[PDB]
Amino acid sequence: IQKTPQIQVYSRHPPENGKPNILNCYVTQFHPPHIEIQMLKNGKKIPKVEMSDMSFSKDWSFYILAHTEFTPTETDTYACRVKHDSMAEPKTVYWDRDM
Amino acid sequence: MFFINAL
Amino acid sequence: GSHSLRYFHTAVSRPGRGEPQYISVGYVDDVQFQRCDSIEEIPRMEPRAPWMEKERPEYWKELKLKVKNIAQSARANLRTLLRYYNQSEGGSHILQWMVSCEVGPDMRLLGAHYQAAYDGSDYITLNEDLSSWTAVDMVSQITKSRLESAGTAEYFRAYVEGECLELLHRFLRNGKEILQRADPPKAHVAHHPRPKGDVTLRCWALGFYPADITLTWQKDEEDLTQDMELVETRPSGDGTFQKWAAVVVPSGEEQRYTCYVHHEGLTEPLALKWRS
Ligand SMILES: *[C@@H]1O[C@H](CO)[C@@H](O)[C@H](O)[C@H]1NC(C)=O
Ligand code: NA
Repeated sequence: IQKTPQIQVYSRHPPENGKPNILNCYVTQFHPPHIEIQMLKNGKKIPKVEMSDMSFSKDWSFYILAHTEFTPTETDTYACRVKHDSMAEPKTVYWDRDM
Repeated sequence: MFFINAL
Repeated sequence: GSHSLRYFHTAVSRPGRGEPQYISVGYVDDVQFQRCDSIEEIPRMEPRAPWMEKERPEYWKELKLKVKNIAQSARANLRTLLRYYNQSEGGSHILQWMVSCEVGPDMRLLGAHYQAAYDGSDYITLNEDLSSWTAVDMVSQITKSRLESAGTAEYFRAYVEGECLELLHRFLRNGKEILQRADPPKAHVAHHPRPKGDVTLRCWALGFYPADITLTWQKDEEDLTQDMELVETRPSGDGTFQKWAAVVVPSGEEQRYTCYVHHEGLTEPLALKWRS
């Protein structure tokens, strides 16, 4: 089979401008397991992104968590960019402080 | 940590 | 109340450069305790939960040999499955299986599971009785026939009643503080005006363990199942989980709407409205 990733970008704790936090990119519902995940701040790749081990659910689809430290502010933009073989091109999802 | 040969 | 030891195994026949030919992750309930893999035939193991620091060196030496033997066996099985499914030699194919055992509150065994998938689809399943198998097609029927003639489920039951039970008992004891617990959700309703004059109501639940939860919106006397946007439950990264559910509603009617939260850590369903 082939299954397309679902992507969620969100903070560990409710965000407050100026206070350190953790930014999560949770990618689920994909098959096969090869996947490429990057995170970006203000248009620059973030080098220090931690990756959990990959696992899978009872329907056999895989899931993984990437995360990095961040400090939200009123102007800084954050994104997670994902590429999987089910996709012709990468997909970028921006962090939204309300979701 | 267990595996059964399918064939 | 019950507890489970669960392993999630993956083997890949032509992994990318640097990628594992074999990887497995082990959990107790919703907490990961280790990673095992084999990359270019070198086995590696890493702990992921703090109680694993209490394991003796003999645990890891035995585990290393299991990893080498399983990876070799899964590789051989991928080679046979390619032939039986009349597939070409160039592509990469995927073998997955799940192994678990389950105990009740009093640590009594309640059941176990062995289930396998090829290329993301069910292949064979061990039944409730831990003696017969369920196949999906004629290839897996051959597997079933051979397993039942050989009596091979006997040796899985011996694993369940031996090493699976031993580890679940020891991990529940050494990890009691982390594993024998329920953290209830901390829940609130957020309010977001939209450029067209209506409003988004977003019901949040944070900081709960275990992961299983239900969030529902309800209108006075009207069902909102098709109306709400519900995100898949997600890890916060600190050992707790979060989720939200949202509905779009007309300005001025926000008090017609109610969010209900159901979780193991609550005494009863929690009911929330937008406070203002
Ligand atoms: C593979 O081909 C052989 C010979 O044509 C056939 O007997 C067998 O059923 C095929 N396998 C599957 C899974 O269809
Ligand atoms: Na046998």
